Amino acid sequence: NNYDGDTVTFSPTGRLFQVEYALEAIKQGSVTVGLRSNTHAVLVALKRNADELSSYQKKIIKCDEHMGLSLAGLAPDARVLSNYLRQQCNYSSLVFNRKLAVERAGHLLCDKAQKNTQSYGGRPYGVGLLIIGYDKSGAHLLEFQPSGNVTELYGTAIGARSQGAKTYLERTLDTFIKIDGNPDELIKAGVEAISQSLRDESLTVDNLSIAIVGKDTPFTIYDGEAVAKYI
Amino acid sequence: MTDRYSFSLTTFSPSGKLGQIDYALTAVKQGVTSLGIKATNGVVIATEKKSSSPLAMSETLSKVSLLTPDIGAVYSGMGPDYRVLVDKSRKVAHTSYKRIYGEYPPTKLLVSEVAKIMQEATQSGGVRPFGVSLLIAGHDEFNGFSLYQVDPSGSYFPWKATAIGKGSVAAKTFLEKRWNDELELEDAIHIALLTLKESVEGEFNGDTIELAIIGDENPDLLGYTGIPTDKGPRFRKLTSQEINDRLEAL
Amino acid sequence: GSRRYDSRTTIFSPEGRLYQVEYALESISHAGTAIGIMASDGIVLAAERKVTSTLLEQDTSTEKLYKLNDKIAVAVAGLTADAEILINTARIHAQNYLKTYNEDIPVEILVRRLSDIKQGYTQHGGLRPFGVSFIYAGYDDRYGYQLYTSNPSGNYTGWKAISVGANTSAAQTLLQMDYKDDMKVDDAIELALKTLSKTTDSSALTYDRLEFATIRKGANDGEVYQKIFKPQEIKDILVKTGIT
Amino acid sequence: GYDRALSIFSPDGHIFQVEYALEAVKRGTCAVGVKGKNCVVLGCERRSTLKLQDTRITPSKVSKIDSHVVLSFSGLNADSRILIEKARVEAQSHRLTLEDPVTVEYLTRYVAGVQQRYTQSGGVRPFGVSTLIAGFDPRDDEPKLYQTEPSGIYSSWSAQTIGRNSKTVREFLEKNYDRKEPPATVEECVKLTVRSLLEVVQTGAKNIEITVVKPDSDIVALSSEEINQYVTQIEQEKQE
Amino acid sequence: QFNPYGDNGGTILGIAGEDFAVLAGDTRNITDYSINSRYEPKVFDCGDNIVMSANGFAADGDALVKRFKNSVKWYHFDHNDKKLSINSAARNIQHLLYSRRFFPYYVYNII
Amino acid sequence: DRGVSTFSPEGRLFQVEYSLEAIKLGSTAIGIATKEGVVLGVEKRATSPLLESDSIEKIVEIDRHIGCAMSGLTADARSMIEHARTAAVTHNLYYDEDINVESLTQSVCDLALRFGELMSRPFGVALLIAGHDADDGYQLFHAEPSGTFYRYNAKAIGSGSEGAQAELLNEWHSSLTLKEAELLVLKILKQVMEEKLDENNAQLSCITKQDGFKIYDNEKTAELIKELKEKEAAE
Amino acid sequence: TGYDLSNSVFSPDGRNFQVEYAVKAVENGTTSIGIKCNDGVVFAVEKLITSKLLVPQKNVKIQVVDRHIGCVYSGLIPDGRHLVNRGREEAASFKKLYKTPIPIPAFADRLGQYVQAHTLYNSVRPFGVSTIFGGVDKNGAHLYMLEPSGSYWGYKGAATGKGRQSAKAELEKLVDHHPEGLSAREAVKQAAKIIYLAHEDNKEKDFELEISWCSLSETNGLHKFVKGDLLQEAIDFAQKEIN
Amino acid sequence: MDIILGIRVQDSVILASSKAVTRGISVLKDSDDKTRQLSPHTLMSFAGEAGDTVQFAEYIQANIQLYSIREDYELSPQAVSSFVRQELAKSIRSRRPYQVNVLIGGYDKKKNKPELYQIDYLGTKVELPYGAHGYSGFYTFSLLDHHYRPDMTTEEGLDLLKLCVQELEKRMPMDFKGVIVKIVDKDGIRQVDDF
Amino acid sequence: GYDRHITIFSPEGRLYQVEYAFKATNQTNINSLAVRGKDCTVVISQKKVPDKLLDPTTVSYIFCISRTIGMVVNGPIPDARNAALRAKAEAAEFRYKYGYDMPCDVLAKRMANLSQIYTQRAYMRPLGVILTFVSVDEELGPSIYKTDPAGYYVGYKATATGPKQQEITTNLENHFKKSKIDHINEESWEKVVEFAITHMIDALGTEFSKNDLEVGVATKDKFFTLSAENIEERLVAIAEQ
Ligand SMILES: [Cl-]
Repeated sequence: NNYDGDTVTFSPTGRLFQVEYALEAIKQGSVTVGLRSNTHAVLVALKRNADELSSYQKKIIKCDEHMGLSLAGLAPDARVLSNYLRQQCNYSSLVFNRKLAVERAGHLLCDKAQKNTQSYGGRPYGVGLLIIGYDKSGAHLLEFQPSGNVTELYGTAIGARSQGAKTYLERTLDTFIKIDGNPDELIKAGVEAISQSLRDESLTVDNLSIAIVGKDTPFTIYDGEAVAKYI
Repeated sequence: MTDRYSFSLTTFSPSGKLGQIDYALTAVKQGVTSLGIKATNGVVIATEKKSSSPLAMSETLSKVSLLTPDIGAVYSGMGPDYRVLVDKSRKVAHTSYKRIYGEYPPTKLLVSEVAKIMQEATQSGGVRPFGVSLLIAGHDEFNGFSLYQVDPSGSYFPWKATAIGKGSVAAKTFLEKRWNDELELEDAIHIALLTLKESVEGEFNGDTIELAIIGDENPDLLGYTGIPTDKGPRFRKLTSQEINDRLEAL
Repeated sequence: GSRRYDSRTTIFSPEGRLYQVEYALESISHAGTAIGIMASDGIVLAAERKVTSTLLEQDTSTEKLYKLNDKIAVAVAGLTADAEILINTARIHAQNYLKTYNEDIPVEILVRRLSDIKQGYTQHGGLRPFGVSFIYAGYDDRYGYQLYTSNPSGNYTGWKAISVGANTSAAQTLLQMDYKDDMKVDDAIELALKTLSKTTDSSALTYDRLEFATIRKGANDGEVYQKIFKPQEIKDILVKTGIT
Repeated sequence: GYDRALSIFSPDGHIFQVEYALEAVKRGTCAVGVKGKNCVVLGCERRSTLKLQDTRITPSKVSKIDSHVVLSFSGLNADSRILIEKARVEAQSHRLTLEDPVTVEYLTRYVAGVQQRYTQSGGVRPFGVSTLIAGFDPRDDEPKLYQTEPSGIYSSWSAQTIGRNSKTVREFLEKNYDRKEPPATVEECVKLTVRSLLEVVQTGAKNIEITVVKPDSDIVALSSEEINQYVTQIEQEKQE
Repeated sequence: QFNPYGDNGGTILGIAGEDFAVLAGDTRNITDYSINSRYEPKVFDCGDNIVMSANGFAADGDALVKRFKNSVKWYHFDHNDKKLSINSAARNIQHLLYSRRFFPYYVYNII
Repeated sequence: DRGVSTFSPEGRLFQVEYSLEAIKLGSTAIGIATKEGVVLGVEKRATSPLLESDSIEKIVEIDRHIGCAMSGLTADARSMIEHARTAAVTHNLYYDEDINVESLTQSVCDLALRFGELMSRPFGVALLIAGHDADDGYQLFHAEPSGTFYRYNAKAIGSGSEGAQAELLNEWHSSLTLKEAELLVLKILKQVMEEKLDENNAQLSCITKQDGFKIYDNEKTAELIKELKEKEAAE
Repeated sequence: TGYDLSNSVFSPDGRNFQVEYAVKAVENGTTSIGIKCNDGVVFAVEKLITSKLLVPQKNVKIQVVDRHIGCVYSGLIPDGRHLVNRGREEAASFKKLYKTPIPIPAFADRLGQYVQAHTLYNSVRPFGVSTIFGGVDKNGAHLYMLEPSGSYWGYKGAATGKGRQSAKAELEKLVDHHPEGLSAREAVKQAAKIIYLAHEDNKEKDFELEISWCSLSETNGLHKFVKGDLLQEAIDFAQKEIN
Repeated sequence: MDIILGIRVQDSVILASSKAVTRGISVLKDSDDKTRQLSPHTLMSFAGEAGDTVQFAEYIQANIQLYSIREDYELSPQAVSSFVRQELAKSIRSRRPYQVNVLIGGYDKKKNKPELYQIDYLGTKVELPYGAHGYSGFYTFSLLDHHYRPDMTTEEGLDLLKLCVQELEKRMPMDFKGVIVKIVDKDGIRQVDDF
Repeated sequence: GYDRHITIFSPEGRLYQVEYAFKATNQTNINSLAVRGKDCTVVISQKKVPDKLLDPTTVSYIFCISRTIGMVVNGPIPDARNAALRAKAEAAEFRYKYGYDMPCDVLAKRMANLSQIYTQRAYMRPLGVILTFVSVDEELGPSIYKTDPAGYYVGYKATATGPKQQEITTNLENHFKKSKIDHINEESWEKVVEFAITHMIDALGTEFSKNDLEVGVATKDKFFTLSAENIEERLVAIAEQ
């Protein structure tokens, strides 16, 4: 109200309204789902178009051979944060000959987002990210909020109507975690999860975007007729 | 962090007034009375040592300050603002003059340097004006004795005699009746003590009054002998005893 | 953050005026009147000190008329402290020009430089403008005798006769009435003092309430002399012109 | 440094500071530009509220940027000096690095770029100035006339006016200027320029300034008497 | 005085066929009259069907290869996984080398 | 007042949303992508008849294989074009090849959100970036001041955009010829323009693989206008 | 009014309302505690299980500084992480120059000055965390608690977050019933109990217990996480006491 | 470059400057004009290190031309020479000084007098009736000392200049490929196309 | 009304942010007292440990700035420690640069100048503390100098600070009105501490245990604080006469 003019101002109840408004931009964004087993991790994203003449905005970004994310909210902010991740993954490789741990990548994103919430002049990031990866401790899935909060999960979803997919994953928890050594069945579970967040529209060939990473699988993105198999 | 106040805090209002300068002048008005009188062979500056507590040692607080051996200063308004101005005024006398020309600046030019500092606080970013008016008395070879007033705006005027602060209006009237161009230094000191008594409520003695002069050279206060051209400072602060002696002939 | 307390000194009004420049001009309208009159054989500068006291040391005092170099002088209207900042800058520019080209700076070039500095404070920096209007009286071998004025906007113009400060409307009408092109310095001196005598807010115009200066080729042969009038000399010219 | 964003968008999609800068231009004295078949003429209003002025030394309204290009303006006078100075520096800088003088179009593009930069830079306000830039490109006999404004947009004009009561003189030019046959001579071009100012000026005395620019760096400013002869001839034809 | 350069010896050879290409190099690494290693690889697969070898001062050679491999990675990121053509890689390497025109990579390079 | 990079309660940047309003006031620009090329057309909208209309440059060359049309505060576009041209030529210097249309567009869009308290405000202009490369063929992008860019088969920006976009919705198909696209841009421009469309107040351009980016002559466009009038009178 | 809109502005009370509003964010957070024992310190924290999808034992909250200091906090988690990142820089530069690891009191002031610095200007926001931290140095065990204002003191026991009152009451009993002191292993058991008892204020969602400790005898003065059998033993002891 | 001469006569200044430019052991050009017009009535010839000469000359030219436009007025030869001297005196203590020696020949329209200034790369300025840089003075000054009068005509100045060039061509080891001669007077600057 | 938020003048010529910083000074509800002996300067302050969970040894508002200088603070502890750290740094720098120990009054002036800057520059807020510096100066002898948020400072014969400063001040005033000397005429510092405590008891009208007080003593060449047991010995002597 009087305490939402900038990010440097607490409300009387201890709330940061600019951060909460940035969180709101994620809810307006298109749905994206994340889930993993012990061998693989999968991203599934519903892409959004401007109209019938327009393309479908890309949702998934690669960060390294073993890591990448999906976005929901301001796409340019996802480009800035993904570019930062690319550099940090790359710094780890060039200096230490070491693939960057997914957990440490989350800690770096948290700290970068936090600086924008405590300083005058700047603004919080207006995007939520789902990071998947495979490192020395196996498969991982992270949820990033621009408040700075990063959370390691078995599965999750962000964007508009994401609550439907999240409930499904909460039921399916014991099933999909056990899908080891079977990439196609893990993607199926992700496609079935994101389907719980659809209304009016359905999953078409240029609508759906899927990514996967695993034990002997580099981070690869599937679009176009490559996802027709899963429709 | 960083000082993000890079904009002026003093600005012209629709009526053409610079509010912060006017308000600074109001702070000066509330301050304790101080005065200055110029004689033929000297200058005298004086003020009241308004002690905040009787437990406080008022000798440790110096309202009248030496700027150069031949220049002294006194104020009315905010004491801390005055203290830092004296520090800057002493330093600028060296950096912008003595280190260049090998001698102390004349009164008018040191005043000009102090004025410049106060003007900049009136225009520079993220600062308020100084809440003081200064009375600077001094002597130099080619201008003789002089007395200047400096205001929060940075304006400065030369005076034969004047007063600033609490009872300035009454004190300036008192000085207009008593001043002439034939006054000797002792006569000016006498008039200063008379004028200052009117604005003081409580005790009026050497311990509650601070008074200094710009007069003859003091070779006894130089600290060394052997150089004929160095004859000692013209600035001298009167002692508690020296004031009381002149209060019996009052 | 800090934005909350920013006055924003360098913005346009909806009418396309600069607020702070307009308010600074309002400030200057309360300042003591200063007059400049240009003649064929010299220039006059006359100015009124503001409500003085009997205890003010006049002979060592300077609030209105300042020397920029041997050929150029200025009359001030507004904040004296602001004016001295600018005056010292102008003195330096004149010396820089002299060091570079080994010739005295042309009057207009000095005026433009100061006017450009004033302009800067109206367009960038977020600082308040200088509350000063100048009258420049000078001589060079290109245009001869010249009068200029500059104000807080950084705009400057040339004049045959001009006033700044208080009662300029009344003062400009009186100058426009009695001024002629073939006029001489002694006549211009009389016009300047007569104009101040009629526009002054004081009861009477006396020597202690005036600063006066002339720039004359009345210097022995082809050269120019600046004369800042002493208190006694102002008192004499007041009697000569028949004001006291 | 002072970084405050002064020129910003409003809910309706307007940058008010840029629009208020145009109001400063509206206040400024009238300036007009007319290009003939082999010349361009720049006319400028001088407000007669200021007499006792020294016209020898008073800043003239038309400024030479180079020997072959000129610039006139309407708006804040102090602001215009900054644009002129920058333009003059760029003109010599171009001659120095490329060995050709600037084209009128290039010089205009630079000045307009400076004006634009001041509409989206922190801590600064827009120039309260619109300019008319005229001249002839090196080794070219085709006349050039351009206009700029505080927003930074620029364009070429067969004839154009800016400043106070520019709406009226533009009205005059739109009905009097024929594109198929522009003022064939210098006389006809100057006559049409003076006529257009006489719709707005008041007295045709020292209120009208005229500057004629011809090809190959041939630039001259007309005197009072020369202009006065145009003023005389125009009204004597009008009495009919 | 500190000498930032050294000589690790070695020799490399590239030959272009009609529809193939070879890049060969010995595996000996040396300083002065001593052998450091009898098998220290010198020719590298840099991705996108490109092979590179920077012969001369090994530290500068390793650094250049490392930076080009990195340049290939960022070419994919920035240009939608487009394959870096051999002519484009060559021009990119020119600019990598000329960054140090006044403190060079002391290597003769072949791709 | 309030921050320049402030979020609204709905999760949108105030300044970005306001710049979009300035673009709605701009003159109409239309792009149509086909397999024979991409056509770019604009409304010149001269404010007066004395303004020499051929000096209105709202269609611009970035490279031989990339063109660009603009709508809104067109003065803001100059630095964007300058950056685009530099990026295009610089990539050719570093990699001895043409730069991808998408990569060029992305480089332009990277400037968009570089504002705060960098430039003091977002750009007040939208761009239609049309071009051709070997990987993705003929492409048309819409570059906004939000930093977002969408690819389009056909797109209209400016004051008559939503009316034109509805028309482009019905008219566009994947088998359009270049000649058909040219007439289509002229048809829709004529529909949304205030003044009557002719060769002096409207401009056409195209980008083909063979000839690259070309702005059309007024004589060439005039014939396409006459061809349009006759084919509309034909039924 | 308007005194609460800007940081570093004194109200007519002499209060900095922006700091007091930061405390509200701390009070909103999960419960965290600290217990000073005979030859060391024990830290424990309540981790709310928002969903079944949270991977157990993965979202670690307690952080180590250097190798001998433990830090835990309640409130805005990112703010706490930022403070620990600074803490680590401070501890590194101390050791770099002076060789010895940073003493706990010395470390406490480094954080204290940094947090206090964020109450001096309107261009920064105060920290939305209260931090409990400590460890073992040459002079023995130390426990500290640091508020948004920059205020900190030494403690026998400390608690913050939504269930701080409940926790404090439990800590006060231990101080009274053990004047001679508490062992490191006892302190771990008690820490588990207190977090379980303090969970009544966050009883809607179930939680995950996380404990760490530095002890001269049990961990050689190094910070370690309580894991496996010792953690389960503490959970069992805690569950027995609530029933 | 090599030889630059200057002579001030009654009503004009005459500057003579060699035409040769040498790279290594080869003469690349034999028609080079080692001069720049600073203003309509001011000419500057130059000689020194390769590159620096032209860069400096053109930099000065740009500054004087900028001044001319700003003030709509031509600076006096004296004023221009003082500006040039300052730039060189500034330059000599720079990281990399400009190694250029100049002669400035100008006609002062105010005083109706020709003026010749000689300035070396250190910023050493002198007004002279005739001047030279490098070794040129060693051969020529004896002739100029003997034959020079201040009331000489332009034609007599050219004849004395021919005698100087002939002496240079006889006793200098280097072939400087003749000289380009230019005259600076009240009517401006012009080149003598046959010399 | 933004003249109340930052340090600029109000129409009355007042700085409200400075005045409100003075009010923050009493937020701790602690009273301090300083007196001078022949060879020593004693400072005492109330100690209040309201929470049983606190380590009482770490609760302190008395600071050892240098070997010779001690400082007691009236105000919130974050600002107190801010001032303490700065004073320590300044005292150390002074010794390094000028080759002798920083005098008590010089440090007071320096800290006062820093405080003045916060009253003039907008971006810096005043510290809500009153700093009382004590030493036995090698030139001036026993010394008490006190700094406040206005940038004001002055020397004292004795002084008091806190919510009930006026009661303590008058009590001390009345004693020095009797004795007619500027100090406590006593040889040992132990008896000067006993005087300080006795007169605080009389002025406040409260009894003190060993844990209710905090004492600092300055002698020639060192300043030190007393332990609880040292204070107990002091309290026993007071009760036994
Ligand atoms: Cl200091």
